[PDB]
Amino acid sequence: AREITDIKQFLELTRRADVKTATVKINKKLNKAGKPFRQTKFKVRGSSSLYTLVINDAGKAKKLIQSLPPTLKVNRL
Amino acid sequence: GRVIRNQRKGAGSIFTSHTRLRQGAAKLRTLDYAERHGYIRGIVKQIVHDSGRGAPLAKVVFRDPYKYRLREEIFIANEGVHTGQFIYAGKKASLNVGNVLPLGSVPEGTIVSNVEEKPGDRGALARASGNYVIIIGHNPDENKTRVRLPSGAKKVISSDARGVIGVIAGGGRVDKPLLKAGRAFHKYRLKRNSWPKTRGVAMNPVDHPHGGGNHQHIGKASTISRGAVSGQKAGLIAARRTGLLRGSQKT
Amino acid sequence: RPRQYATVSKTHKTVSRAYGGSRCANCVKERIIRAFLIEEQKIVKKVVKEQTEAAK
Amino acid sequence: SINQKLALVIKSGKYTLGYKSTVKSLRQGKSKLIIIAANTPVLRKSELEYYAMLSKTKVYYFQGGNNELGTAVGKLFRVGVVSILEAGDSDILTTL
Amino acid sequence: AKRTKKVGITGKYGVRYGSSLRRQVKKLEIQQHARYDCSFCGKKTVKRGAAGIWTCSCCKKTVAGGAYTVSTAAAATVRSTIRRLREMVEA
Amino acid sequence: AKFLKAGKVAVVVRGRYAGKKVVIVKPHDEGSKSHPFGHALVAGIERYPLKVTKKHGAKKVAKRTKIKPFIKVVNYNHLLPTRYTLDVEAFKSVVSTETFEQPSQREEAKKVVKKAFEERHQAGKNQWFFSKLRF
RNA sequence: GAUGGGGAAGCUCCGUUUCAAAGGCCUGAUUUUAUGCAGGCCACCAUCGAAAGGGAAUCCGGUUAAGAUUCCGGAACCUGGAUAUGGAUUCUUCACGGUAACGUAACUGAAUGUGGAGACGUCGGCGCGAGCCCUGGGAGGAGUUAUCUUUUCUUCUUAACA
RNA sequence: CUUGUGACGGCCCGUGAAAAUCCACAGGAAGGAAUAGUUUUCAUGCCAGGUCGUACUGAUAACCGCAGCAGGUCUCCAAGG
RNA sequence: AGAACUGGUACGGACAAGGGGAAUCUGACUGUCUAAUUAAAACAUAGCAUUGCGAUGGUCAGAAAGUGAUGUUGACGCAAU
RNA sequence: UUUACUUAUUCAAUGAAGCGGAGCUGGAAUUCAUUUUCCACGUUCUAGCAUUCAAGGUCCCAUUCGGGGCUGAUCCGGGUU
Ligand SMILES: [Zn+2]
Ligand SMILES: [Zn+2]
Repeated sequence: AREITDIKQFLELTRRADVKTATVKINKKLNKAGKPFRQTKFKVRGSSSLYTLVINDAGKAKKLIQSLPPTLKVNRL
Repeated sequence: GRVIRNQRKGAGSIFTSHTRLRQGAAKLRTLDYAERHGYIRGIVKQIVHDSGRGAPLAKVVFRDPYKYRLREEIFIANEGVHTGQFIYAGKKASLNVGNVLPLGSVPEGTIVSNVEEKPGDRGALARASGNYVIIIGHNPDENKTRVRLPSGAKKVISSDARGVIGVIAGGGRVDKPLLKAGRAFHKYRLKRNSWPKTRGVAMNPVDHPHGGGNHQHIGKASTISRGAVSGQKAGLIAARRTGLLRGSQKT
Repeated sequence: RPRQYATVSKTHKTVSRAYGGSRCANCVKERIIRAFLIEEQKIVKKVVKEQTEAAK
Repeated sequence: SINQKLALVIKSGKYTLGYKSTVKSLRQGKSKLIIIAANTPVLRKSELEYYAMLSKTKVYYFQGGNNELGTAVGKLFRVGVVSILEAGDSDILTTL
Repeated sequence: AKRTKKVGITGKYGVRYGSSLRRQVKKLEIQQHARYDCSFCGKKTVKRGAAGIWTCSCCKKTVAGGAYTVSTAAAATVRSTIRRLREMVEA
Repeated sequence: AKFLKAGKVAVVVRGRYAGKKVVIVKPHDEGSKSHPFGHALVAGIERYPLKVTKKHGAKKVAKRTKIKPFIKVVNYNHLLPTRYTLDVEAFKSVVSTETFEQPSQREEAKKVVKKAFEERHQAGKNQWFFSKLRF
């Protein structure tokens, strides 16, 4: 249950090799009145802790899922 | 009749002294080698109230010369000692406060406290608040020292018998009143179950040798022979005179 | 609490100095000074004793 | 007497009180003399003795207390130590 | 303002216990609650903790002494005569 | 008379190197700009060399006569001086303020003092300095 | 309250570290092997005794006819023991920065010793915090409404742990 | 309001438990490198965590008072006017 | 805190919530007791006074005992009145 | 009646540590011949620290990684005091 910001850290985490499960949450959010944005939350699950890579850019989000491995069992929600 | 109060205090179920809040005994270090061939240094590290006593104590620290450790002792504090203090104890020590010079070494007119009665009892005489022992004279050939005890008593004791220099602390204590059964309550409840004292002449004759009668009166005289027994020794025991004394202790 | 002291690492338990997590730093100062001073005093006492009793 | 000479120095010469400024002056060598109160810590006392040994400055021990020395210099607080840098008028440096 | 003519600290004891005992207690309560001077630092930070425990807050020291005063006169005499005979013996 | 002269022996009381014996080589008695107070550059020991006997044959001997020295800027108030002295030729050049603020310069300064300390200790000299202050 | 010991016709009494030969470790040497065995250390001196004293470690949500911090889901913590990768240190072998207070991801340390926490009264008022209570706006729902009431009530939450 | 704590203050002829457990420090035995090792008080990863209790009442009806007795029986939470 | 205006002079509007004074006897006080007929003037209390005791001891206990309470104590103390 | 001996008995300590004697090494002693005996026979401005069969010196060993004995710390008697 630890925040994460470094993306390559998150990637080597996905390949920590105890990691098996992952999740991607979408959230409807507000920066300002007229641009209620879309917060992405990559929650990866291994053994001792859950790591939450936070993101507030859909372009980066898509790129991330394009970068991820296929075998890591994901949950989109 | 019936068993009576002192005659139960011997058995001592509820009359045992209370001990939870005491630091153990206060005693003089063993007369091992140094205190009978030289001296040793110790550090008064702290001073502390002991509960049930009236004087304070001194947590003092020496070093066992035979082993790498620090052996702690509990002394009685005389007036003039303080923390972080160097207390030199033994035969070849110095005549200041706190030191433990032998009575054979000290001179006449000297003041001491926590004095031994025979070398290796480690503190018998004048251990209570403000009580001191005075030296009188020696007979070094057949080494003996005459000392005057707070009862005025001229005793003779050995010369290797140690004794701390100074006057015991906490003096003046009984110069103050108490004013309050509660103050006395607290006193005797940390000492031992010894209070309140109730009068036999108010008891019944089963419960005491004064009790009873349509008038609170003793009836039979309270001056009791020393060769009386356990059950009769209520009153003034082995007494030589009674009443108000007017004059002098005469000693 | 003590078992939690046993959990944590050294950084959280003491200080990088001699007498890290035992004695106040000012007390460290004081006792260092005491050591140096009185051993020097011991030395000068020793040599004055030696020379006066050598004369005598 | 000594308190009179010290007041003369307070008026004419110059000085600094207290351990910190005193030992700073002594490190700089600018001082000449120290007066030290009896009551102040034996450690501080011996340390100053060492410092003045190095500096070759003079030392004097005051038959009094931080209060007495303060009254002597004319101040109203505790002074365990005083450093005479120069007197000008007094025989302090000459006597004792 | 000025509160009490002559009871002082013994007005908390009220109308009890007799004037004489209140006088004695007054004397000794003053003695025991007063601040004294630590000989080591000259400061007025000396107080009783307990009977014959007289401690100084400023200089973090403790001295043993009388329950109500910090130096009892008997022990003063003892200090003096000890110094006397000790000077004589070393002499 | 000032005595904070650049060959001196002193006793560090405050800091990671406290209770230590350093040698004074470069006193900035009249202040500075970056450490503006009565301060110095000094050097001393971080790990004293151990006692040595006849029993040791050469390996424990080398291991025990090793040194871990250090250098340090410090306040005189955070120093204690002595009367002892020491020779300062081998490193009074390399040591400077510019030797600091560059860890490459630091390590090089540490290399030479070790050599400069080991031989003066390997010679039975300055025993008081190469000893330990116990407390 | 055993044992050792002493009493007692004796059932049993005293006494709890004492007039006791009161034991069990670390190290390596045997790598036929036991643990004999080279070595040194140390010195409780049984035990029992508090479901309110001390004490290693868990929380939320939901769930049953009846259970729940115990079950389910999720997220955590300690203890013990194997333990491998990464990282730090080092050819100046057991880290560096800081004037200092001290800081950091770590960053050798046996015997023995020292210190600290555990571990500590009661009362007063003062400050600070938590939850509650009072309350404004706005978003939903309900009520009243002959009259008047931008109205009365109600939901707007966020645990351990990091 | 209830509570928890922090620093202070007052009182005492009263100064207001112990032990287990844990940690650090001093010390420097022992051992350790260069193609190497070093450490498992840094991160991460692996396994296991037994035994017994656990429902309910806790009282003008579940307890004791011969009983579904106006009695007695330790405590926590505690809204608005 | 104060002022206008008002009221069938009512208004701490219910609840809540001191009767007092002058003297006597007696115990000083607070406190405790005869559970289930006596709460008092009784006991206690602080304070006053006396007595014993220097540890090979005083007081008390125990069938005894290498036993024990005061005593982890020491005449400003323990014990008995 | 006075005192003597320690072993019996009794008391108390202590982790049964420094007993006693003699002796060095110094001071005094007047030595009336050589010492006659007596004193010491490692510590005191300071709230530090003191430990690894002790370092050293010395003699051996099988030198090598090191190992051991004497002294450092006088000797005798084994009466714990
Ligand atoms: Zn401190
Ligand atoms: Zn003071």
